[PDB]
Amino acid sequence: QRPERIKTTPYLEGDVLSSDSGPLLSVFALQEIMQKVRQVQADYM
Amino acid sequence: LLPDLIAGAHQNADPVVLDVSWISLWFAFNRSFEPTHRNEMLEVAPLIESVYASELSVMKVDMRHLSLMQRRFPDVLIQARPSHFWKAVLNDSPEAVKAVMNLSHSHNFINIRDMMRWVMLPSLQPSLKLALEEEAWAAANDFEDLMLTD
Amino acid sequence: YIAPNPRISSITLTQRITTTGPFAILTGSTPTAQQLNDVRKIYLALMFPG
Amino acid sequence: WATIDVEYREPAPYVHAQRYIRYCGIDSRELINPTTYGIGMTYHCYNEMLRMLVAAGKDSEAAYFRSMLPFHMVRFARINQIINEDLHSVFSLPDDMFNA
Amino acid sequence: FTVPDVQKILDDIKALAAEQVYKIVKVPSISFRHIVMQSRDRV
Repeated sequence: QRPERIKTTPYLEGDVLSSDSGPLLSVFALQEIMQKVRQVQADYM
Repeated sequence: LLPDLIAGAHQNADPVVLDVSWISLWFAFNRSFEPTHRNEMLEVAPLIESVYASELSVMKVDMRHLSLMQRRFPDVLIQARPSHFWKAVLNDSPEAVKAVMNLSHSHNFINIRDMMRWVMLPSLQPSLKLALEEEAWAAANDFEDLMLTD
Repeated sequence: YIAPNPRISSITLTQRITTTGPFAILTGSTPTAQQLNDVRKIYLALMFPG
Repeated sequence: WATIDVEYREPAPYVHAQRYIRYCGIDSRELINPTTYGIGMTYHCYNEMLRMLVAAGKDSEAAYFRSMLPFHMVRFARINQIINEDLHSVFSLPDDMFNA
Repeated sequence: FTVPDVQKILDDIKALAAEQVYKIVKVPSISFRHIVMQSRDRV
């Protein structure tokens, strides 16, 4: 229904690899941020 | 072709590059090529050529006439875009012509400006279907004959 | 996520003769879990500039 | 390199974030009303990279990147459209901190 | 040989070359018809 998503040439058509959304990416970012600091504090006195 | 290769300009057709090994040169020098069976499509090629040209001309005429509907009827086509009528025209063309064009459009990108330039070009291949299509559009110039009005 | 068209990097002139891409060794690889997570990190960094 | 990537057009609904992001000089509306032919799409850094690669004798890689350029720019235009439209919220960073 | 997809394309074009557009008829189709009422003079 959006004119931006209309494809008329197979140049922009390709396979699908993965998917993601907001509720997954937010918790992923929080996990990575906390994991980094926990690892750093564990590796050194 | 040759002066563009020296100057390094890529604004035209780019030749295809193939890779070979060193010993292949000697092997190719010691082997000649002798044709033993000519292609089965040599005598059929002109008919295919004419069919392809006629289908391209029909598509060009259809787009040329459909390009003015947005200006003619603002109320119905207020949120229309050129890709809409492009896709509409492509949905009625034969599959073979679309495949022939897709052989090149698979790895070369085109947009609305390229094909608008293509459809404004003055060249058509006359045929029965093309002439009847042009006359059909001329007859259907007035939408009142299509039985819809405001 | 959408991959690019496979015909961009290769053209098949006939049955046996095909062009070869420079990075064919890399295009055959498949990411693991950590590499996919890093890809998600890169896109997250792109979508929020500063 | 030589492209203006942050602009201001019209007063946004949220008064603290007026900016518009334009990665690699491309705009979202080029997906609807393009301003150049398909072969003419380019920007400064990508063009200089291809010129330097050609000068260094790596022609095959230059051909690959030249073929892949429009996909790259369409991706960045989609990213611009996502940033400017969907992510506009009160939680977006205000302009002064973004500049500083 | 050749890629089978291109051979399929050429076969499809050759098949399309024989499509028949016009017709040959003895009489043209009816363009005007008449509705009859209780009158004997006007239709």
